[PDB]
Amino acid sequence: MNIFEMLRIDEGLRLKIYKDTEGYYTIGIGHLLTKSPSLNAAKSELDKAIGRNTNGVITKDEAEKLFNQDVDAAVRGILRNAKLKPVYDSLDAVRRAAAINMVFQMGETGVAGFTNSLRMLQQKRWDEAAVNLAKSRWYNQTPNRAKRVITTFRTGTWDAYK
Repeated sequence: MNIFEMLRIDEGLRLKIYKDTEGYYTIGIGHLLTKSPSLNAAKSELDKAIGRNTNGVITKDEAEKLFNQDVDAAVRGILRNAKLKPVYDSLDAVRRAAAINMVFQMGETGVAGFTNSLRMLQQKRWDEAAVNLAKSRWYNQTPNRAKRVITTFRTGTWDAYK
């Protein structure tokens, strides 16, 4: 297991424009195109991201390319974030993947407002962190995915991913 494999399980792979769990136009491996309700706007964002006129359809290679960029972006965002960086740095490699997972899904502003969970994570109070993390819109809207990510923070193992 690793962050790529973990997010591939959580996000799936779809080669045509689809709506994510929040109803937002998405493609590939959880690559959010736009929060706009306009499919044409989404198609424009897609073409811009890929560098050609796609008409809402991409290849697996193209999907994996955006995915690599997105994982890269999520990590680089964490390291540029003054609230996230020290917590991330304090973590082991398995829990670091759980942190990337969260940022990938909800964006770094979203995650940085988990102030109390973040503190508990840095103090390595794993059971307490886990309980706090579940007290969230995140958990209620995507409980199965959240439970997997939380188990990863709680245990520092990949048990929730097999």
